[PDB]
Amino acid sequence: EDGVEDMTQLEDLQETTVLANLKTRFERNLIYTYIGSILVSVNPYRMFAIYGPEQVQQYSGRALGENPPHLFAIANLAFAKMLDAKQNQCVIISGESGSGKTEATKLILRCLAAMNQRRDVMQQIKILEATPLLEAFGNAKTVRNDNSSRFGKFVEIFLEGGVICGAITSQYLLEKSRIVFQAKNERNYHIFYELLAGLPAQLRQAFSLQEAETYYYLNQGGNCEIAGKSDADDFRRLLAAMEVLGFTSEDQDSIFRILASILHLGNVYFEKHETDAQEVASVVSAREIQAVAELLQVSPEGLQKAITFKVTETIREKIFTPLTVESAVDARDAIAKVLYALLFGWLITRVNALVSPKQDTLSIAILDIYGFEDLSFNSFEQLCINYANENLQYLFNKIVFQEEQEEYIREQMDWREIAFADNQPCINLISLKPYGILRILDDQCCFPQATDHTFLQKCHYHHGANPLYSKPKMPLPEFTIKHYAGKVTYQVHKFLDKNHDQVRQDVLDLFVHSRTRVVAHLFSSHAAQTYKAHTVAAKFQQSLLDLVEKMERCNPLFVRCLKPNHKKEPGLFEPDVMMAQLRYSGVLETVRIRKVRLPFQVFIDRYRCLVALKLNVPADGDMCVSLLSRLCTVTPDMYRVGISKLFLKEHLHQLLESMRERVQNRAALTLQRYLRGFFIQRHFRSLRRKIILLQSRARGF
Amino acid sequence: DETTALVCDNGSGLVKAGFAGDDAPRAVFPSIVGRPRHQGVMVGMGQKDSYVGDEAQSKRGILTLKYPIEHGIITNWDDMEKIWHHTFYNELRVAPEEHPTLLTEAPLNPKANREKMTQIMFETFNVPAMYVAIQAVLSLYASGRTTGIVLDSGDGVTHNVPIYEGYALPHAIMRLDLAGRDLTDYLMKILTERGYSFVTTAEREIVRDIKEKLCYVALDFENEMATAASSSSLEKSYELPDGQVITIGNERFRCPETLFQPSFIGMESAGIHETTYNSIMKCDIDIRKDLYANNVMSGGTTMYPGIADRMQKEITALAPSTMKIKIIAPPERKYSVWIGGSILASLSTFQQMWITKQEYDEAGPSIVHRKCF
Amino acid sequence: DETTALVCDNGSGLVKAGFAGDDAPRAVFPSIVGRPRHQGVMVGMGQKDSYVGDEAQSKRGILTLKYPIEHGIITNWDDMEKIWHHTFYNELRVAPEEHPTLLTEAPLNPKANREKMTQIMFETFNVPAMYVAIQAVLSLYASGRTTGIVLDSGDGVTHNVPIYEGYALPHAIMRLDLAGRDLTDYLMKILTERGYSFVTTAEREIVRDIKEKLCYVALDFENEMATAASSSSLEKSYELPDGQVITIGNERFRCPETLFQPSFIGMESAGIHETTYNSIMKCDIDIRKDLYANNVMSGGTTMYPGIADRMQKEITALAPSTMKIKIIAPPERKYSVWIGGSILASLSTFQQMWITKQEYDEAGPSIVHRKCF
Amino acid sequence: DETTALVCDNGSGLVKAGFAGDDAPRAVFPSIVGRPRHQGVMVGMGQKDSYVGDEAQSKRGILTLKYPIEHGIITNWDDMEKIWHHTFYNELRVAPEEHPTLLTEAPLNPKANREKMTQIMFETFNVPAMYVAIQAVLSLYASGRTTGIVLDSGDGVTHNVPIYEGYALPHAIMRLDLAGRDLTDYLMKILTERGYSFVTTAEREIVRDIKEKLCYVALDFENEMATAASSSSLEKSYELPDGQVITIGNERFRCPETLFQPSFIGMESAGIHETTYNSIMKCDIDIRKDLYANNVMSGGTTMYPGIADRMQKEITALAPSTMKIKIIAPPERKYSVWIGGSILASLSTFQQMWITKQEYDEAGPSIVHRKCF
Amino acid sequence: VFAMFDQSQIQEFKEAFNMIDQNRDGFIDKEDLHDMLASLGKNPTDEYLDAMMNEAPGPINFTMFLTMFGEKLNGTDPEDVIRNAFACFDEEATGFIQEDYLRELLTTMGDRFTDEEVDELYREAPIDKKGNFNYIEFTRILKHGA
Ligand SMILES: Nc1ncnc2c1ncn2[C@@H]1O[C@H](COP(=O)(O)OP(=O)(O)O)[C@@H](O)[C@H]1O
Ligand SMILES: Nc1ncnc2c1ncn2[C@@H]1O[C@H](COP(=O)(O)OP(=O)(O)O)[C@@H](O)[C@H]1O
Ligand SMILES: Nc1ncnc2c1ncn2[C@@H]1O[C@H](COP(=O)(O)OP(=O)(O)O)[C@@H](O)[C@H]1O
Ligand SMILES: [Mg+2]
Repeated sequence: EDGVEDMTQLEDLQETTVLANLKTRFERNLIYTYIGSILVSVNPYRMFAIYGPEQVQQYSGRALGENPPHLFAIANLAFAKMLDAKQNQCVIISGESGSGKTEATKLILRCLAAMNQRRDVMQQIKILEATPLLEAFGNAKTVRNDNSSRFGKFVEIFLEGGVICGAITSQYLLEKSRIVFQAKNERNYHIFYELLAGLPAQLRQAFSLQEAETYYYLNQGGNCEIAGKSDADDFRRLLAAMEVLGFTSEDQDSIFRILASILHLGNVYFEKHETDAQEVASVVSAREIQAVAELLQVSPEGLQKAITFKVTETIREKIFTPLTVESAVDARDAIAKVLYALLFGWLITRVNALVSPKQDTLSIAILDIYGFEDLSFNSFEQLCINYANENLQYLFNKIVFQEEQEEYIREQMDWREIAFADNQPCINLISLKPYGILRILDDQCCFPQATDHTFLQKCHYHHGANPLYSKPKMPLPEFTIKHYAGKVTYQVHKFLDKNHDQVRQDVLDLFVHSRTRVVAHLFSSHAAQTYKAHTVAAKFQQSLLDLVEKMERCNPLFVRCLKPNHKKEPGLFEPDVMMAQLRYSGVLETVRIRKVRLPFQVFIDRYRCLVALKLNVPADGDMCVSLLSRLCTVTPDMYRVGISKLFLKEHLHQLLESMRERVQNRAALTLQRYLRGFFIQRHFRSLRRKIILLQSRARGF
Repeated sequence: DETTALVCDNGSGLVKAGFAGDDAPRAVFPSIVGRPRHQGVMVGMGQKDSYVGDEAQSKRGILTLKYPIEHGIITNWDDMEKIWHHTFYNELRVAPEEHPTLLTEAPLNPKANREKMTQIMFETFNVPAMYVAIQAVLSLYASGRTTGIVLDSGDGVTHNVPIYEGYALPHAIMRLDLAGRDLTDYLMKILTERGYSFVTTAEREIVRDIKEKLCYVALDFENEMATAASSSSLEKSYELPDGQVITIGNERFRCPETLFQPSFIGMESAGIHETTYNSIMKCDIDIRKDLYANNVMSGGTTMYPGIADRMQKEITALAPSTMKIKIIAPPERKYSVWIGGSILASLSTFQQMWITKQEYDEAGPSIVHRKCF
Repeated sequence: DETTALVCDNGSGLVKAGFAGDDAPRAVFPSIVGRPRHQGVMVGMGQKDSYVGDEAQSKRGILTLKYPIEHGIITNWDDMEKIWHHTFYNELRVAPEEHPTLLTEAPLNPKANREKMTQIMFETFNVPAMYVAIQAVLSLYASGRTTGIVLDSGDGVTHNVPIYEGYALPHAIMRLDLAGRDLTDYLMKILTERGYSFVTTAEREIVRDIKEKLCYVALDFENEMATAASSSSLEKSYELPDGQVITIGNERFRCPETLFQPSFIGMESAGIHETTYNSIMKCDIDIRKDLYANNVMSGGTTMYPGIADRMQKEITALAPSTMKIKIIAPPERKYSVWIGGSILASLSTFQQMWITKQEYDEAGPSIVHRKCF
Repeated sequence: DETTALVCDNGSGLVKAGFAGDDAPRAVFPSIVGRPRHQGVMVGMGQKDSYVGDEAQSKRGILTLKYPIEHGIITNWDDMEKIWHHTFYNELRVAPEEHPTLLTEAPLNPKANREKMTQIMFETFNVPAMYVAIQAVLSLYASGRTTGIVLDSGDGVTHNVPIYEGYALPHAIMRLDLAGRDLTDYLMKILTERGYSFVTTAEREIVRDIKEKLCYVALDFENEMATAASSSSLEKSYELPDGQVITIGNERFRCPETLFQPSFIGMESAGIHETTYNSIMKCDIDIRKDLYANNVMSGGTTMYPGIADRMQKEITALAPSTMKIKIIAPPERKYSVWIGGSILASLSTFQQMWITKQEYDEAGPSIVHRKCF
Repeated sequence: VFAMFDQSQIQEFKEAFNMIDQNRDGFIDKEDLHDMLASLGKNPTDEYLDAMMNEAPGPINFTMFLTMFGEKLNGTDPEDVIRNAFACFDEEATGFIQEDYLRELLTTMGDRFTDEEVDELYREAPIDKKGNFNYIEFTRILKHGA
């Protein structure tokens, strides 16, 4: 009931006021708030079957000024804008893990499918079935969530003349460092544990997978049973969906073979064994690599020479080089990461090809993206996540400033001159070409005799004078970057081991000649589709650039999601949690964009006493700007009051309020002394003017 | 605008080039300019009057082989310009005006060499930026180290450069003019003891191939001479390009020993082990410990089987008996300098140390003496 | 609000710091500021342009060692500020704005030294309170005594301070500029007699290590010179950092004898025994008895084996034959001053003798001359 | 029995000898021992297997030049014995057993050097008496003075000795190992910038001749570098012994500047002006006045035209602005030490300060440490 | 100041003063009033004479006399200032000030007044039923006279 749909119209905009408004609306069982172009949603933990097909006709765009703020208004807004400007656009779903992003995606897909009266007839267009599969491949347990999206899910819904066509799915920012490394109290991607829990026996005797609890790629977390809510039933339903997608049993068997090969490669160790002139490397146990070779249809000596020897090959000769232990570990990790990435790309490509729509058609975009992260201790993955969120926050700030500018121009022409300060310096601090932090890290990757301390020292040197950089006082292995969401302190522990994604051409050549068809096809396709680099940061930056280009090809308009207390309590929340989520989402920056915004009727009404405005019903033509000068001698700096009413700036506003309360204090003192004078003058009449006459009568007769 | 910078290790006898960021040179061919000498009789086949390295390798029998680079210094400038033009256009098929280029040089080379190299590579090919780097620092870059003495021994020069934690000691740099080409000439002069005569340039390169495929360095010289002239176990046979079989005896290992005994050619200098020890003893004591512990090799002419063991034995005999000598002999002694140059040119922090065209145009060619080394 | 006050004995050649109430200094490292001198060739390793004491110890071979404190007085103020910042942040990891600090000083040092020390430690580090204490009174505190003459002989100064029951005699304080660094320089100059040449700063510190590990003081000089140049029993060998073995003969004990015979360096002053006797004979007779009976030592340069016996013999030869001379030589001659400072800074009655920030701000830096000593 | 005592100034690179009482050395020749290295083919001309200085100068092309004296200390004793025998018999034609001999030495030389010198000159040549005198006191004798600092800079050592009215200050003697031979080596290493290669010993001596005949010291370095690389006015040409003409530019004056800037060779020491100023500031104030007023020079390597003016400018910049610096540059900087030795050996009051044969036989060689200096 | 004086009420001031401040230190006693009124004599009675005064203002002095006469009420309580002060809490032209509004204005801001003072106002304030006190008649009667 309590609408306050547009908080721009209030006297002042503060995070406290916004939090109070959201609390009031949540207590009113209202989730969505229509902040002009932007929308805000909160996870209710409450199953709301809002209406049904009728809501499209009930919450259409014809009465946006009176319609309640709802998520499904954008469904009609998209069509209304594309039918007018003749330009497709994109919609992003952003928010921290567990904020109902998948629920919002399902709701918007249902609304778009239900608006054309055709989905009932062509429901065979098999679109959303694989969402749990891409979830199991792309989600993993974090210290704050048991289901966290760790990849930039992208679903493209195609349209042609109002007819909903097929869809194309893609991944952008998958973190490859999770497969080999994982922090404490977290674990790897969910599907490894699902496979190990739902493993049938025939795979147990055939594939050596009896060490499901002692794999190095999995035991790193220290506790893999915290996710005990998941079980082998997830594996069974995953297999049911996998068969639904038209995959033969051979494809599933090959996928399990590759996953088992990756898990076995996780359990490979090296020894600092002596050699001709140095101590380089030696494989501890050959039975494990032999078993890897048996189930991969590839020579074992190929793997030995690809993970132990470095191949420098020219036209006239090919030279083998012994490798150090760290280099061998990096090569093994690169092999595992590239195998996992190729599996994901293959599955995404096949899913897209199954329901591939027509080409050269219209298209609406849905983007599932990361959330801003600030843990107790932060690592490389958090840095990449923060960089991506910084780029998206830059885009959001651009959109907000565009809306402010168009509103200002809609009021009067001449306020397009108002400027705006962006977060470009932070983006340059992160990844500018000459001396960016990621560029320094990439240089340190290949630089000889490098360690974490040297990288930290170089970062400290090159960014000492940067206002956003913050050198720690104590000699600590940390640094602090000022993001838009606040200060974040990273730890430089193990960055150099999270970037050595070097895959020499000999490994790809070995995997092309594999006897199995799927692996050979995947590596041949990878070599055919392939300028590039050889670090995780560089690939992440390339994918981020591709995503930014795809977004700028269309018009960005999206929605943010917030989360109440993470104890799964419906209808109850902590205001501090709201403040934290509001800071992390980035909607707080709108207040900074406001910089002024105050009305005119307030001046009309409650600013007349100062000169004791003699006249009544003042119009807009009343001497107003000079009025302040005649009462405070302040030069005309308010943008313009007029009818176009967003003029009063913050510090002058507080000065005016202080002056008002001071005037009220003086008026109250005057009233008090006036009442005291009246009381004493009553006292004066009483004791003589109505008593002496009575006494005259008493003495009289 | 991503543009990979070319790395062109134009050594003294072989040109090794490629793009930065690779793991091996894209193109390897001898730096030879060939010109026909006989008279052409067939009308039409008298137009190709100059063959660059590999083509001149294929047609040795009807033309003369001239090396533009003699003992490090660039003698014939037109031939070197032809080689650069070939390796830019006909070999990599990459326009040089869109890619920065990196070049290597001996430590104690003349200055007019650098000035003319910069002038040619800025005026002719119009390269946006270029840089000249000493070969030893690139060898250390490729070896993945920061301390130790680099013994870079190409076929034109053999020089030592002591480096400790990135700070070079320029007063301990020693350079010898004894290199692989002089070994080839000694092999030509020492093969006449068995009757084989090699006089022309093609026969000189046949002798070079013999040296590459048969020569080795022994641990002890007197013992191996006695063994050679006490049996036929060390004799090996080689087949000339006309099916004529030659046999080599004690000449197999007496060709590369002149590196340790340069009195065979008559030079007054000392062997490479002695120069390395003297270069160490020109450095500070705290420097000397790590220089002892971290000897490294590079260059083609250090690929003889048994070089590392003998030079280790000689350094250990020279150095005090309580120190540990460990000589690094990676299997990429050839084109280790190119691997180091590729690593160096791929660094994003290196972008500010180029020589931009504006800098050269405003300050002249002398800045190559200021921004290098 | 319990806050332990830091005690930072910034001596002339070594910085010994820690918290008050401990029994040994937390951090000990030389007070050296090192700067590289050669040219950097590896791109990236050219940023660390100043190494503080221990890091500069590790990298002697590529940089120059400069001592900010020369003969007690602070010469280079920026280097000393760097050393203080290092020992506060990178060594103890304790913010200096939350802990009071105690500093030591020679007795007869200039006054601008104290004024600038207070100004730096109040304006830069914003220490809540600081104090400057003479080293001899802290040595007496650490020795658990209240009478006697302190012979504090660091590597920058050697001074005597007679104290009787807590009342210092400021007219009997004698100070000599002959200390350990001059002994090291004499050892450098006297080692050339055998052919060993030490010129650089790193070689000077190698000589310092030789002095610490081999030198001793003999009871009789002529007898020991005859013994040394009559046999090889006193010869000892030392190993330089490159495995080169050196042999030392009569130079072993002729280095620390200049303390008793400062004419070797050419100084006109007298030995430490003579200065101690003259300082006693500048005091009252009743004072003189207890000063005779309670000689005490401190400072690093009094750790030579045999110093106590010889100085006892010399004082006994100087003093009247009926008095008892007893020289205290505790095994903590090094950082006895720090132990005394830690004892002094931990007293709860000392809380009122600090120099609070309000006092310095209202009266200026001159109060360091009023509240000290 | 009148017997003139021989004076044999056996310096580090040249031997200058003669009789006492003359005004110039009778014999001057380099101190080089040459040995042939090639193979003799003519039967009969294979007997002269060692050529002493001047003969080895005449036949540089077929033999190796070795200096017995390296940086002051006598390295090879047999070669030095051969040089002494030559300069006694084949050069002066005077039997050494009938004449006393006087020898010179660096100040801070080792002691075994003196002991072996006395042993050789008493046992082999059977000289009746000999004496070893420091070169600086002889330079002061020859200059006709009694005060001032001697800057004796040969080709093996450069040392300062402050003397005031005949009383030496042995604690202010400074010695540097930077001398003329290191200047020659720097010239060899710096001539490669123009393409001239000098590697052998004969080429090293050709470079030495170039240094003697062309090098000079400028007043200002930056101005002269700009002038050199702004015109061709400073370029001079030299003719090698085969008619090949070489041209020298800014290398003409950048060779002898390392005396004032010894960082070019990498030495950590300071220039000769700085060492002279520091040696003065190690002396007393009343001494300092006359040391300022009476600087004197000697040694060959101080004959560069313009050395006096620059060192005067540098001392004046270092010394207080009110004092008068007057540097004595007599035109006999070469063999001034010999003139002083001849004056000293001709004094009749010197007859009692020899080292007689009976004294050496009864007390052993150690008396050379007692009767000298 | 007395330079500008409203003689209509100066007579009231002088009467009240000469009845309160007389040729004595400043103390006001029953003796002065009783004498000046009925010094001739009245027989004593106690019908309503067991409680006379309980809220004495304070001490009196001739210097304080002149200062208070000049300052307190001489030509004060201007009608325009009265309208201004009373409307400062009001936007309506008619001056409807809700009685509760003034209740919190007096008992919540500035130095606090008591509900007894509010009643004192109400016992003499003409207020409509809804509680919107007006003050035009207040000013009229205050300025008119007694
Ligand atoms: N395997 C080998 N064994 C012996 N010598 C070799 C070998 N390979 C190359 N060389 C010698 O190295 C010389 C040059 O090799 P390299 O150092 O690669 O080129 P550059 O000297 O131009 O850098 C050739 O003259 C050749 O004689
Ligand atoms: N065991 C030792 N034997 C001889 N000399 C020593 C010994 N330990 C230290 N020294 C000398 O003491 C000097 C300084 O020591 P110390 O007094 O602890 O520092 P500071 O002089 O700064 O107070 C050093 O120069 C060193 O030469
Ligand atoms: N005219 C000159 N100009 C420059 N240098 C000279 C000249 N004459 C001699 N020298 C240098 O002086 C060095 C030795 O000269 P001298 O002092 O006479 O002999 P010694 O050093 O043995 O006493 C030689 O190495 C030579 O380079
Ligand atoms: Mg090479």
